[PDB]
Amino acid sequence: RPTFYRQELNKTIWEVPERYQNLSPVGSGAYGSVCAAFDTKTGLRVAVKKLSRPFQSIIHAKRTYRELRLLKHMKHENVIGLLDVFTPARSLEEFNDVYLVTHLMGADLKLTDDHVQFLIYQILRGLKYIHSADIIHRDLKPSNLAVNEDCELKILDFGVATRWYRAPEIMLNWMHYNQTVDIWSVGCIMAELLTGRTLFPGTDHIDQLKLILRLVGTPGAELLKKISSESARNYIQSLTQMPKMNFANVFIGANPLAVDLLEKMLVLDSDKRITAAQALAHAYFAQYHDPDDEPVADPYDQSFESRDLLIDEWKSLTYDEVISFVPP
Ligand SMILES: Cc1ccc(NC(=O)c2ccnc(N3CCOCC3)c2)cc1-n1cnc2ccc(N3CCN(C)CC3)cc2c1=O
Repeated sequence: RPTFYRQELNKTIWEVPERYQNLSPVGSGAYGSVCAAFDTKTGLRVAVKKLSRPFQSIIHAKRTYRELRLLKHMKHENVIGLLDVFTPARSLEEFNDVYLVTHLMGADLKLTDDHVQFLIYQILRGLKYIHSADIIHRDLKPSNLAVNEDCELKILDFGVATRWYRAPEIMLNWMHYNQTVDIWSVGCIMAELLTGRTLFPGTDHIDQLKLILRLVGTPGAELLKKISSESARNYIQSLTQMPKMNFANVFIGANPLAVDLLEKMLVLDSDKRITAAQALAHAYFAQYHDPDDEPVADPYDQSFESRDLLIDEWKSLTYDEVISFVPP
């Protein structure tokens, strides 16, 4: 048991191991507030997140468990990993707080084409990894991507409007989806880095769809066959029909290989959209691609998602995961 010490900052008690020094508030993360700190063990800067009321209800309790399970699993250069997890509690009975420690993430995301190449390559390399364990991000956007001064990138979640980057199949719920919802988001981010402008800045779900269809065209007879929802089918067929634009005439003067890749990412049909692994092998990435250094994840059991448990049961499962943690 390490020695803990207490303090108050921003009208909240932080009780942390002596290992972590000089805590400094940096704002809110996903379901908690965050401080920067100094890790005396390595001499590096770290981010410490104290979760907000982790066990107040069933939903909070299961989302606390979800995040801890996920962070303990993800071990890859372009994805956030877990340095430490702790509680000041000495027993399950008095267990009420959870703190998660990671490396101190940098600032978030016109750029040079060489820069666009390296940043999109790193995002796809991280996505090949998470997708290989059937983990889907679902909220990829520039503010959820950390980049240091070396231009190294990690995918994370800090909890730009989300609707601007959302795949139509999960925003409107109109056909089956797969991991490629994240690929649509990547296409939207890449366009923005090439142009300096948000590609589809919609005001609501309806405006958003209107802006999308202006570029990709109204679904034809072949895609309409896969639209599960009758409401959505009627909607689509009632619009004034829009043709597909030539992307080359939209992204004027971009690298033609970039324009080709964008054409393969920004398709409405989820069965036809390029996957992360396929996109790594596209000619655009010739300078960076190495099929021997693009690893997959160990399998991830998420059978817990389908379970219906009491607050104290999620709490005991979370306690177990704190106890069983082993440092990298
Ligand atoms: C410490 C910590 C602990 C946990 C997490 N959790 C996740 O990143 C996360 C949660 C759920 N799913 C994730 N996946 C990523 C991979 O694809 C699948 C989904 C990631 C994040 C942090 N963290 C790290 N550094 C920060 C630096 C500054 C800041 N702040 C606050 C926000 N403002 C905007 C900038 C400075 C916050 C953090 C912050 O939260």
